[PDB]
Amino acid sequence: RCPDCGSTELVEDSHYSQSQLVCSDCGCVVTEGV
Amino acid sequence: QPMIYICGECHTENEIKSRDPIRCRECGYRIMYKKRTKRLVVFDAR
Amino acid sequence: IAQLRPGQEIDLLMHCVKGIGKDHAKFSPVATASYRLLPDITLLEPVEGE
Amino acid sequence: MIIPVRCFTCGKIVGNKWEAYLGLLQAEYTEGDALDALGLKRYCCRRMLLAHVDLIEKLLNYAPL
Amino acid sequence: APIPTVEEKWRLLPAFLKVKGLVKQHIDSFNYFINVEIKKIMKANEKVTSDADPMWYLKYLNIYVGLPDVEESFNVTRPVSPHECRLRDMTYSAPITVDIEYTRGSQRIIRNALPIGRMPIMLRSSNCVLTGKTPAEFAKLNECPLDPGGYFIVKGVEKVILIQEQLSKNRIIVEADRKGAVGASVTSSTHEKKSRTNMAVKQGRFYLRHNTLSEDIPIVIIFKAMGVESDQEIVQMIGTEEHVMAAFGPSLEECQKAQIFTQMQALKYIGNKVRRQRMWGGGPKKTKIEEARELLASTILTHVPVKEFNFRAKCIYTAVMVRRVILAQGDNKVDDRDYYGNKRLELAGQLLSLLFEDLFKKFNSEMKKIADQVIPKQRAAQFDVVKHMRQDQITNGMVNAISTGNWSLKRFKMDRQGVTQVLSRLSYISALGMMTRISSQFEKTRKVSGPRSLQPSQWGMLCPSDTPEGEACGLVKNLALMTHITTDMEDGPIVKLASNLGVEDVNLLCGEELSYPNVFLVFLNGNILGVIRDHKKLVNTFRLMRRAGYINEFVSISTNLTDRCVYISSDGGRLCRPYIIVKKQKPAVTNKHMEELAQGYRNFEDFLHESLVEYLDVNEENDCNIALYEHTINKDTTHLEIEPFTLLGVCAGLIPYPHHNQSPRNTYQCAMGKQAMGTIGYNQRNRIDTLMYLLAYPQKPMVKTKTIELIEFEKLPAGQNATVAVMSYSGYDIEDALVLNKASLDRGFGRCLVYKNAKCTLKRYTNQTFDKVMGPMLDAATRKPIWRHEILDADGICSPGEKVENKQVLVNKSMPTVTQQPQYKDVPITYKGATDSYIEKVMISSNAEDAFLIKMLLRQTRRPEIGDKFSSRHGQKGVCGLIVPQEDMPFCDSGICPDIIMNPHGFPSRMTVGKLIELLAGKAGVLDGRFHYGTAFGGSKVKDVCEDLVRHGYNYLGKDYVTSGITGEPLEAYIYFGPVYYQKLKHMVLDKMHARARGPRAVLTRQPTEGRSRDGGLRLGEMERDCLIGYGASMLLLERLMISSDAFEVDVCGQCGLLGYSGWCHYCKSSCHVSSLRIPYACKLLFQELQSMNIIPRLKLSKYN
Amino acid sequence: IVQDEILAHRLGLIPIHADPRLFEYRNQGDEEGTEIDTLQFRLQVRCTRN
RNA sequence: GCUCGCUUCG
Ligand SMILES: Nc1ncnc2c1ncn2[C@@H]1O[C@H](COP(=O)(O)OP(=O)(O)OP(=O)(O)O)C[C@H]1O
Ligand SMILES: [Zn+2]
Ligand SMILES: [Zn+2]
Ligand SMILES: [Zn+2]
Repeated sequence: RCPDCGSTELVEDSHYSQSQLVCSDCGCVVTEGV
Repeated sequence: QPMIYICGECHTENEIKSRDPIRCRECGYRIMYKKRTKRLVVFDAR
Repeated sequence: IAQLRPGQEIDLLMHCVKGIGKDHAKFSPVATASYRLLPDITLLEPVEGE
Repeated sequence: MIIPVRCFTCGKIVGNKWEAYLGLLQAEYTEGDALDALGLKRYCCRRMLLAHVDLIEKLLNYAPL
Repeated sequence: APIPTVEEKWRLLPAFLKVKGLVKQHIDSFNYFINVEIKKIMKANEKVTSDADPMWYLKYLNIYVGLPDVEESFNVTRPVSPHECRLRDMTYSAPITVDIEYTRGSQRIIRNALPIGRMPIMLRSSNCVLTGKTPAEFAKLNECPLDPGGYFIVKGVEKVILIQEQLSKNRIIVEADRKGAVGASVTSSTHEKKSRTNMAVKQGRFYLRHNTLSEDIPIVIIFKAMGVESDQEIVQMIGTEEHVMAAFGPSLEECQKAQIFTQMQALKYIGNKVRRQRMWGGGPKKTKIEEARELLASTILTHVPVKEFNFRAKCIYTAVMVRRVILAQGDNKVDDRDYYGNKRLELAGQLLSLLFEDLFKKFNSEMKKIADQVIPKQRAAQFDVVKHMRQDQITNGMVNAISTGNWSLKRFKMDRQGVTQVLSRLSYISALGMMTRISSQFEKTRKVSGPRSLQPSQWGMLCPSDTPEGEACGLVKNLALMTHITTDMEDGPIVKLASNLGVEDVNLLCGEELSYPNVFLVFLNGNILGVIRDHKKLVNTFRLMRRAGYINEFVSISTNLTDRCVYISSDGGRLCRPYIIVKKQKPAVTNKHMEELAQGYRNFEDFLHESLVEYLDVNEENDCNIALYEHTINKDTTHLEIEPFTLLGVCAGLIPYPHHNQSPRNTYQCAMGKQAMGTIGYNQRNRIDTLMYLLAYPQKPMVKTKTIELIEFEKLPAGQNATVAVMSYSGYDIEDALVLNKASLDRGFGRCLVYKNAKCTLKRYTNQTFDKVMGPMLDAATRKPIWRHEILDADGICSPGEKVENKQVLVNKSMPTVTQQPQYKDVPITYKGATDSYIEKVMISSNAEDAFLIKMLLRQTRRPEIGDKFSSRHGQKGVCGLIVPQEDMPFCDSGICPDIIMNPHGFPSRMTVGKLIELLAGKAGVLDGRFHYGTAFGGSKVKDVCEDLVRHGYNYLGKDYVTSGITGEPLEAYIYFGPVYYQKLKHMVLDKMHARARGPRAVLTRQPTEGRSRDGGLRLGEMERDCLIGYGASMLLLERLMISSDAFEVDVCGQCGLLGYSGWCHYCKSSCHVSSLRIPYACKLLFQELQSMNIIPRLKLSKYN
Repeated sequence: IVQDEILAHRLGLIPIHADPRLFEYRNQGDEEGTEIDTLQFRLQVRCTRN
């Protein structure tokens, strides 16, 4: 779940070679870096 | 769902399902290309 | 345009719009549009003989 | 691979004069007189037609067909 | 009265190319290996038996390699084409089988066809399927007819075995040491052992040094040990010159100081200096003198053979060596290593022969071990080798040695690397030039600068200009256009003819005759063949007999008058070059012979047999007189050069008028042509490689060299002819840059295609589970696949014809995590790319291991822009500085606007007059519809193209009246217009552009990665830090090297000085003195590593005030 | 065998005999095209053995 | 992802 909005729309979307699991609703970066 | 492929020498439309040994009828060649898609593609003349 | 072989097929639609040659050379209507100064050869002294 | 439609420098239509040029090669015409008869005055179109290599048939020989 | 000249003489070059030339070397070597050498290797190890249980043996009868086949089918073979091996990522090999006879239970059992391995088949070889095929049959097999071949295909990759260069074996080398002492060295190498024995003069006397001796011993003691005990005979063998005796005096005095006067005493002294090879197994039983005699007979000077413990030949050899050292101790006539007459070239044949011999010996040893372990204790069930003949040994050995490229031969103690290299498919010229490469034994790691020089011995053999610019300058070379590498001969008739020609036996006379001024020593592959008088008659008779055909044409004979030695070389690897024989100021080749050759009456072999053209070696041509042209022929001429432009190699042949340019320009042009973009072959569409560059509209050059016609480069061009105007425009072409025309690029000029490969594998694991591809994950909201899975078809594999964007999946691969229900995790093949790509084809194949291999061929169509690198076939590499419109380009009276504007300032510093000559010739040719020739040391002259220009109404110097396109006013100076063959290089700005955000870091050291494919950041090297220090920018250096790279916050305890964690010190079991501290992560790693090394750094912290 | 992008580039260089004064410039975007500011050319060629 | 080798680039 997202720590800010509590949503479950956590998508793994890499932004320019940066692995990043981020919430799809508010854009809160859950996890980043591999 | 009928999945179609093309042989490397006979060039015939062969329908094979999942987990099948890659082969072609009336021959023994083992190179199987995929047919071109039917979706519309837009190109720029630039 | 191209050369084909039996089995091959070319199917397409072409959308053409108005455009100027500055954007792309394909809109250039003239193949070669140029100008040159008119020459005027003059003889300082009368040349004769071989 | 194939003869370009437009000349690189000027832009005269040259793709339509390729096969006929080949006909002039099938005839007794040389290179220079054939290029002159085709209407190529400037040397850019002459270089375009003369230095072009016809690789489309060599590739079609390897085409699936 | 000028000497008549044969105009058609150059026609001798293509005929030579019909049977020999560029690629025939490796092909012939591989054929000789697989047809003759392999049988000899099998015969050398035909019988293998074990010591236990005698009367048991395994006898090989005959070995075959057969035709290439694939083991895909279940226990059935099938013919496979090399292109199929390229596609399926398998090897192109043929089953090595052998027929044998053995004894199972003392009853003879024979097998007529039993496979034992798989030999990778070289392309276009004798057993290759591609040989003897027509271009139509090549098209049926999806192989280019113009492909040079000669390379191996292993696991889908193309490996080429480079020609190795090494020093000749069994040759005396007189050289100076580190301290200036002029000593000698001889590396006696036989089929079994290679031993380098040296001789020094460190203290005015000669000591002999070998790896089998504890201390170097005087040479006189060795002389006394080898049979000759009288000192007078030793002195006579060394020489009778006064200075020779004066130099050898100290050695005799040192020998007389000791009590060594007989052979037994000398052998005992030598044995005292012998050390056991670490407790050799077996009872010695007083082997000291015996070990000394065995080392003298077998180990020392292996190449010099002793009939039955008769060291007469070895004594004469070491006496000649001492004499050479004495003579070299005066006038500094030190032999040089870079002289290519002492060089030998090993092709793929000899390397493969050694590798196969080693593998077969290992297989025989393994079989003998298995026999010894199985036969004496198993059961009454008689053991047979057939149940234990593993067939994967030789196959895996060959595959690994060819693929990895590192060769480790313990039987020969040879540890080589970089033997095989990936064939470069940048262009046809790239592969054609890489096929004829030669690497040096120096194996560059340091600045030698002694072999890197261009020696005059490379004349006609190796290309002088073609060399990789960089660290490998001078140590990687290319063969010439007309060259040949010799093979090994039988050496029998050579010895017979030498003995019949009056060569006196060396055993019949003493060494004093060696000191006579008219007596010349005759050698043979490093062995003393004997002595002779009037060596001119001997050399003339040997050359005439070689010309007649009774002696092999590759046997070389040379004479050294300084050392008075007649060398007869018959070993393989020597470089030879054909030359026309000249007798009495008139060449043997006439116009009638060339007419017969042109009509087809005779071939090059007929010229060889009729004593018209003969092969000359470097050592042989050292004594011969060669004339470049007919007018240069004088009274003292023995040979005539066939064609001078054959001096250049393959890559150098593309240079139009290379003799008008500078040598660094030619080197840079060769380097860039090795990277030139263009077509690869007629099968370039079905070919699927990891990276391919193709040209949209390639055009053959207008100024083509005869080498281009010979190598058929005009069929596969790698560039385009553009109307270049040499002038300065807008100041965007300051240093090497060029201005491109926008309208030209818009109409297809310079348009290029980049093909990349994306391969995925679905393999079956040990457990009965397999990798499976899921369908496109359709979105329930819109009933359509998601943006990531948009391009996927119904089977989860991307379909050709669509465009792929960044971070899109091509194959929806999911793999199990077990190796009870299987658990699959997704590992899809995402497309990493800045620009979009189009899928041309998707190939799906199945290997024998049920692993599905899927290869997608992505295509990108790129247009020349700012940053693309362009070449002009003259080393004038440039970058597109500005793209101006067509109307901004200047125009002539005819209305022609230039495509490429190049800076004139690059001409004076580089002196590239050849570029101007090529431009003029190309302009004349496109005017009169002809193809002018830029042949080296020849070609079309300037007067002819000037007349062609003046005839067509243009200026005779290329400069034309041009009006400025911008201002509309004529220019004050005429502009140099003309068609130039410009070639685009693979170096693009799109691939080289890089930008690095925070991104990922490395696990060991938390710093950005290295490569762009790894998305790494730039590195501030030591010199950048030095510059930042010199500027005095402390804060910028701190931000770059600490804040932005490896910043971290550690916890240090102020009591013990150690590193804590989470504000706690485990050492002191307290947390009151623990304080946070900023630090580079590499510094913390260093501190931890030092603590691991018992070097404990104790940090005493303090307030910043 | 001819690439799709190369085919489109070759088709773009082909001149059209249409009078440009009777058409107008296509607005920004509007890829669908209208009757006033576009033209459509269909090219469908299927090669087969004689 | 670590290592090594080749290769290019200035
Ligand atoms: N090994 C290297 N170390 C440092 N810089 C290098 C190295 N190799 C190339 N460069 C860079 O390339 C430049 C070398 O060019 P330079 O030697 O001056 O001209 P050039 O290569 O001789 O060209 P010409 O042959 O004169 O046309 C200078 C340097 O910044
Ligand atoms: Zn088929
Ligand atoms: Zn033109
Ligand atoms: Zn502490």
